[PDB]
Amino acid sequence: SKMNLSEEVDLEDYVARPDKISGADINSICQESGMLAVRENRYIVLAKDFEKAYKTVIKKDEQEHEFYK
Amino acid sequence: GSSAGFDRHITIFSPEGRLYQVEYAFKAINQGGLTSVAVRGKDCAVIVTQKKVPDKLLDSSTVTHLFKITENIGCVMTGMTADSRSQVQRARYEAANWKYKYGYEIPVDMLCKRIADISQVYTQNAEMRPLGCCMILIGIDEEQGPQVYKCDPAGYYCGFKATAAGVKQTESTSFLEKKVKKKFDWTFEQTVETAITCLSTVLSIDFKPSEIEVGVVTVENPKFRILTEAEIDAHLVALAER
Amino acid sequence: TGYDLSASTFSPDGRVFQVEYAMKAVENSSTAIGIRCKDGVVFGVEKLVLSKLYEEGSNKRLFNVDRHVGMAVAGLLADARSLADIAREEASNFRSNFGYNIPLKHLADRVAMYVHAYTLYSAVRPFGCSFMLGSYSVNDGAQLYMIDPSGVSYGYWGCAIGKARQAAKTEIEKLQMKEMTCRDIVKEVAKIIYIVHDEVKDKAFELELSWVGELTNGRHEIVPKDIREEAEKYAKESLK
Amino acid sequence: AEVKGVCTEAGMYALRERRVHVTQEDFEMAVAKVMQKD
Amino acid sequence: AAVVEFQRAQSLLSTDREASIDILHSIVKRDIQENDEEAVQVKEQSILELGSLLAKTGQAAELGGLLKYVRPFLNSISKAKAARLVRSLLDLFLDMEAATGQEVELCLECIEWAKSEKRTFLRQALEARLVSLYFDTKRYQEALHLGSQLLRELKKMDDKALLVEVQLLESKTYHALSNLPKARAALTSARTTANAIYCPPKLQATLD
Amino acid sequence: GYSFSLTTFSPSGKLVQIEYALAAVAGGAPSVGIKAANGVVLATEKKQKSILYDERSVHKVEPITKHIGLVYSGMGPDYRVLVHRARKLAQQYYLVYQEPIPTAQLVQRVASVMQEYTQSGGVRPFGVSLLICGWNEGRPYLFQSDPSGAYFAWKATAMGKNYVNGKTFLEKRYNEDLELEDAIHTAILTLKESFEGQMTEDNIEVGICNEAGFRRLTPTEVKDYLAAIA
Amino acid sequence: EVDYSATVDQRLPECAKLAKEGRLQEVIETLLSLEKQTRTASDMVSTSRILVAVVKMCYEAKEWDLLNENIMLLSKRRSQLKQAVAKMVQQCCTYVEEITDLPIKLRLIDTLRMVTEGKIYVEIERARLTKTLATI
Repeated sequence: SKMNLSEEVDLEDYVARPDKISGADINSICQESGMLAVRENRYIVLAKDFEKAYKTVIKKDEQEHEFYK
Repeated sequence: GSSAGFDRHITIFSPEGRLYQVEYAFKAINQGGLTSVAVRGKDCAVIVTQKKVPDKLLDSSTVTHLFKITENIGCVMTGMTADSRSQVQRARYEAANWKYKYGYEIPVDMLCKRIADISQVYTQNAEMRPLGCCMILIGIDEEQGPQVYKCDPAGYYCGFKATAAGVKQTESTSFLEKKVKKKFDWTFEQTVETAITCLSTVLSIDFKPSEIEVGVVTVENPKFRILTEAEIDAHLVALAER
Repeated sequence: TGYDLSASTFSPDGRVFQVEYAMKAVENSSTAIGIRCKDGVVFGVEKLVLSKLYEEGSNKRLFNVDRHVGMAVAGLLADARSLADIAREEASNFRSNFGYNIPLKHLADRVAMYVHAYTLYSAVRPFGCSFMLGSYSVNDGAQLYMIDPSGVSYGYWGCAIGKARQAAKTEIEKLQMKEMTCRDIVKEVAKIIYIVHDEVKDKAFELELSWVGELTNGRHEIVPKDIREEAEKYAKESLK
Repeated sequence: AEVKGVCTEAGMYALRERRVHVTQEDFEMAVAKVMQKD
Repeated sequence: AAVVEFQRAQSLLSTDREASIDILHSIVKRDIQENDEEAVQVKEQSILELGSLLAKTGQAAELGGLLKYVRPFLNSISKAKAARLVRSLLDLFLDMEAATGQEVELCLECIEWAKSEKRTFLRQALEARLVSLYFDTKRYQEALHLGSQLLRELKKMDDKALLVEVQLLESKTYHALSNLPKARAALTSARTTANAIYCPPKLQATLD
Repeated sequence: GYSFSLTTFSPSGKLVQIEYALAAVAGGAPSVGIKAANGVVLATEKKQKSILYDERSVHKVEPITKHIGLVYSGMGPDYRVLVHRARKLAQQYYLVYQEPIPTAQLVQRVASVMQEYTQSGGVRPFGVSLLICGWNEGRPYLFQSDPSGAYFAWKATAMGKNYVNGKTFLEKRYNEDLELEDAIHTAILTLKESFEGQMTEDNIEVGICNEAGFRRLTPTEVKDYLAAIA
Repeated sequence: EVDYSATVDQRLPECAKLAKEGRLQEVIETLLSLEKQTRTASDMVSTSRILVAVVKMCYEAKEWDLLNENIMLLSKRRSQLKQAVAKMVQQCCTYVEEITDLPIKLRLIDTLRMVTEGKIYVEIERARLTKTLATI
């Protein structure tokens, strides 16, 4: 709400993910989303910044093999 | 990560229900230091892996993780080289036995399902260790079309539109996941390009036509062929010019 | 720790240490080099004499697994001999079934799978020898394959197995093997073995030389004494 | 202890409505929170 | 065959809504052979797309009459598809706030179909909706009688989320009957049941 | 191979390895089975860690005969070994008696195989539980085969992750008069409580058994059932 | 780096003549190729001249459809230089004032205000175009 988002950003894409993340994680995702916008000399965070920020912040190694289920 | 007895030394359950020996076999896939990428298009399937020849003394024509299991089925092996060859020889035997016993070429789904079945016995019997290798088959089915199947040390197997196994499997999975989300039925050229790009973007190598092996199967020619250095150069030139 | 006492046990890092320990037995043996030149393959073994009581020819590290395939070994000699008969019986069975000399690529792939089969179960131990198989034919051409205790077989232009493998590989790289012939390479194989030999360390070695090429009509044989002594003089002269 | 926690929660519910006397509604709503929710 | 008309109806969506309505109706009135796995898929899809359009045009005779016309059709498609079909069409009519006067009639007809097909879970949702229709039509006495039967059935199966809605309807029905003691008692039960589960934000707002 | 049993009795009189095999079952994806009046439903959470997986390539609800179906919760590879054994056992029954194998007979034959790996030499127990559903003599059948080899006849049960809560959910939502379609609705609801994310037609697998036999519902069919949930 | 400079000084006048002769769709492809070499070379001044060049050709030739398509296209190129796009938009907003045809001016304004959305380096321009759009 404090960030200049674009209307193309759908926050439900990252909310619905099954990653068990904290508020600091969510703050980091949004924080890095504006990091990419700042890097590209932008002031509006598009969906691609959020997609890259989410992937970088989570960086969850699989740590679970599929044959267990 | 609790332990009780020999649950770390033989394929028996841990207190929390884990086969550590089978898990340790997965880490053996990364021992070779190579990453394999398989991408399935609308009418083709491509397996691409990096080839490393540390010294000019080694015959580069013999360093191949791409194996022609059948005339119409080919695989890319990642992990321990010795264990990989054993699976390939076994896969060739089962493919030949299927043709003899049943009269038609073995489906790709059934080929690894037997290999996954063979590798599962190693995960139940404690006298042998699981093979520290991962097998990715590609082949054109009569009806289902292009197929890509990974074949893990634990006997797990699944169909894949785009899979990868090796050191950079998780980083290459994310790249392929992003591309398939775009929902484009790639042509043969795009599928090779996205296969080469996936290995290139994750490893950051900017491949020469001597550091990657590309094997393709197409609907028009349902035969497994190893791309020549000249043929790989054509895709590398095309990728660079865009 | 218990993670290295069986070949059927993986380390938590996914490494079979029993196989790796068998690799160390090869690295404790004397150096054997093999160079694939334009028209054949030449084998050279630094054969130390452990005592003057051994006759000239004892502990032959150069075998003839077929009439067209040689074998240079390093590591446990008993395991090296056992793998020699496995190669001999593999080559014999190939001729008795398909009717032609066994391709070296298939011979290497067949013996390596036998080597690999001893790296999976606790009921057997990995073979403590690494060996090179070299062959020449008019159709297939000069081929040189090296098989390690793990069961890994790669083709080579020049290979070294033993404790001075790293030192010998640097010397092999200086060669233009793809253009020179067996006659020019036997002198080079002699020179490389003499360079990597350590006189202050274990000394009194014997130069064992063998080759297969178009000059032997695709037949593996010991280099004749006249050529072997000529290469020895050249190798000794190269040390100044 | 769960029975006791229901009582202390029933008193809380009266406070949420700024009441002084705990009603039967509060005890029932405390029962649902203590048992079913937790 | 009929699939082309579906795209033509889809193409006419950008045009007047009633213009596309004729295309979807013709498929709906189109008779079908024994199975026609392609046609029944289009016919069911057209009936769902036609009713969705009517939710904007507001034609009771075409929306209410659609449900009454297609009862023979529901014996051809799979039971899950038919149940989804009744739920979708019936929900659209009642989300349309136009009080045509027959809402309690075809909703009761739907419940009779639910009882015939032994779709219990479908019947409970319609009954809970029928109670709301009764309250909105001022059939207070009938609303309580239907709700009382529903309360016992939902209590046995521990369907608390649906239970809270029925108790609120009973609470609102008593309040409209100017019975504060019984409206508060029904509201008390709804609040207690809601406290036992997680309330979706719509249900919490209705309770509050 | 090893000729000594890897499963032994603890001092407290427990087959500790069997309990650890059951711990793997509790870590598998949830599996729910409901025996309605006119049939049995088998449902499971077939959720992949990425879209790159082909959902239809491998099925968790696999037919054994024209009237018997399997769903598991536990280790994927071990389930396929039991699927092949169940199909082989079903055939061996069929050649001798020229009659489809009864559901209770296959479970007993399959559970005997599971018991062997808890006593045989050099092998570990199967880390899966099998929910066997069938139709014989005009009556629906639902069985569960634990890793130990014990088979239980269930009116409605849940296995895998969050199975304890799913079992209690069924106690308050199952009646013997329930119909097959309501069983599918109750089965998907049972999966929903343990489910994380959203349930599409591809991330769950539903299989039903009736007088017509056992068939695995196509993703299109599961979509219609799923729409009734919401 | 590998600064092109006089390389574009040889093409640009030659491309200017061919545009007047009538060949525009072919030369923009030629300049698109030349832009790609410069953009990859990270030649700020040369790439700026090309982007400013192409919009001039589509303006003087009254190719309103091609001008708007080019403005969108050359702004969306991979790793486009931010200063070069600034010069293109600064030169393009000059054409906004000159144009008196309202529907044509509005489409160029909508196109230009879309390629300048959310970007700091062209935030002054998008403001002035927003002011220009409001007055219209």
